Amino acid sequence: SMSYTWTGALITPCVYATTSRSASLRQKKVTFDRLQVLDDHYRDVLKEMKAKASTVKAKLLSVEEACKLTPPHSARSKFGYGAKDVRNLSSKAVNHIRSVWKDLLEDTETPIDTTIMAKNEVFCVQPEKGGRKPARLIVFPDLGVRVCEKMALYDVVSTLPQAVMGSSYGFQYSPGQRVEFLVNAWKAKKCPMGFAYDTRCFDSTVTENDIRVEESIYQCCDLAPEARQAIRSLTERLYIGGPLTNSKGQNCGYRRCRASGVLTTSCGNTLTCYLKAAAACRAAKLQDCTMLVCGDDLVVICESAGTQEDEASLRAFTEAMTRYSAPPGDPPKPEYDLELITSCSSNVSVAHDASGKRVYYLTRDPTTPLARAAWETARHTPVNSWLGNIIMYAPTLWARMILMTHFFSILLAQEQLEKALDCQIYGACYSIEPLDLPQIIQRLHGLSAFSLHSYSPGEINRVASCLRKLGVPPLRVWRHRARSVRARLLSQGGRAATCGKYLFNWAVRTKLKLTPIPAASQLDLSSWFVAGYSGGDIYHSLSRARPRWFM
Ligand SMILES: O=C(O)/C=C/c1ccc(NC(=O)C2(NC(=O)c3ccc4c(C5CCCCC5)c5n(c4c3)CC(=O)Nc3ccccc3-5)CCCC2)cc1
Repeated sequence: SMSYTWTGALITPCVYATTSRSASLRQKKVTFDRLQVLDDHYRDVLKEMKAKASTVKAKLLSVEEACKLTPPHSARSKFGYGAKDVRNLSSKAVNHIRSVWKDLLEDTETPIDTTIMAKNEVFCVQPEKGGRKPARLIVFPDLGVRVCEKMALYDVVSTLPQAVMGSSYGFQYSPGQRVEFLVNAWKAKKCPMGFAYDTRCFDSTVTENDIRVEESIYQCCDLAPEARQAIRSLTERLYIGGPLTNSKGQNCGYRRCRASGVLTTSCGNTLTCYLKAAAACRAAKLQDCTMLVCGDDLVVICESAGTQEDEASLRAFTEAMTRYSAPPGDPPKPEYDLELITSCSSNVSVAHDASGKRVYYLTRDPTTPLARAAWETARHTPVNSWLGNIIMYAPTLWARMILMTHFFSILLAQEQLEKALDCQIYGACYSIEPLDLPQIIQRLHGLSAFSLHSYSPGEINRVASCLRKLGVPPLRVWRHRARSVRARLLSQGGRAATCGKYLFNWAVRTKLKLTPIPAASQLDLSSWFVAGYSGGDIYHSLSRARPRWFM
């Protein structure tokens, strides 16, 4: 069947930002018929995944618990209420949610309406390698349906992927644990070979059978009878496909592939990618495979069989993936150094702690984080990618010297250090106070993230070249600015002094002895590196359990 069918109505609007103007180019790439042939390898992996899913017990969320997961600026319902009414448990919001739920239990077939929209994402215009990227498309149901998805499936999508995939499930790891996983897998092989597999338009490669196969896995959970019916009805009415409506309310067409804006997008994509990849590893006869899967993002670390044999087995792996309806964008390339593998737009790098001990860390090319931070500094944005980048890439030279220096001086100037901001962590929205950054970093990356030095020449040159390309002042200017930022933060005491002393310890001539922050343990990070929720409309406010008077 065709992934999409179009009426002809436009996808109307809601260095550079992507807009609805380029929607046509995206629509052309994502529209095609899918050819899928399954085999014994696929059926075997599937049964093994289901045997693991069978250990899961999922809870039905209450209306109140589902409403509390809703982002404050989540798109309003077409039924006379918004995200604020949902979060406040307004009678009108709650009544409509209960009627949407009742309708899921009673109606098993009528397709549910969705809105199709162009995503506005910032990228860096580089005329050296082609041109501009067309806008990505987002497909999502009404607010009432999104609350019902949480009730039926939040606990499933949060618990099931790790139980099924175990250590292969990428979203259970903090950046440091991901690095630890990849390094341990690499060191465990006699002669290691790794590769990243890039599926061309993954969401569009997802068939209605893949969506039913994914439901067959959810159905292995112990579920409340209403959760079991809601999952069944949501599968047939929403997940498998349905009609598309543009921002103007016009019939835009029809979808028979993965919706990017449903609660199950990340879980379904991870399970599907893993299933197809694990089966393709058997068909390719790859030896001692270790996989790391994050939605459509796949990395495979295996045992090398020789240079020519590795190239041959990768072409065979690709053939199997293609039969399973997952053909590649860029064909996969065998790598023999762990640092050369780009996965989830990131790579492993190593540095030293204050004692000369080696520390592995996750980094990436800083162009897109710097261009997005420049955009966010220029105009008010709903999400602060700069904050999420500081959190995820805290050990990096670029996040420490540039992002921390720039943003802490702006916050000092605006007197907004305590003002909570929204950022995305594995697709989920977190409301975080910049004053909590030292404690967050210590908890995720360890105390060493504040003492890292001996960065690699390759990483230093990538950062320096990027600063030059973007007209950003060089590293020595940042060191000078961080000294003043640090002195002003130290002068304020409390959490602000801790920001100065810990985040900017790299900036001083004579480096301080840093002891662990006592209040860091109080932070409730329980929901942090559990699962992926990209397009899942998930929100959390950072909380502190058991506060001591003196902190
Ligand atoms: O000794 C030497 O050899 C060099 C000395 C030297 C060179 C340039 C400066 N620049 C500045 O002072 C100013 N800009 C900056 O001090 C500046 C700060 C952050 C900047 C950023 C990002 C970096 C990440 C956080 C968000 C801001 C960008 N650009 C920045 C410029 C350059 C810019 O204007 N825009 C972009 C566009 C895309 C990406 C980055 C940038 C402020 C007043 C005058 C212009 C200062 C000193």
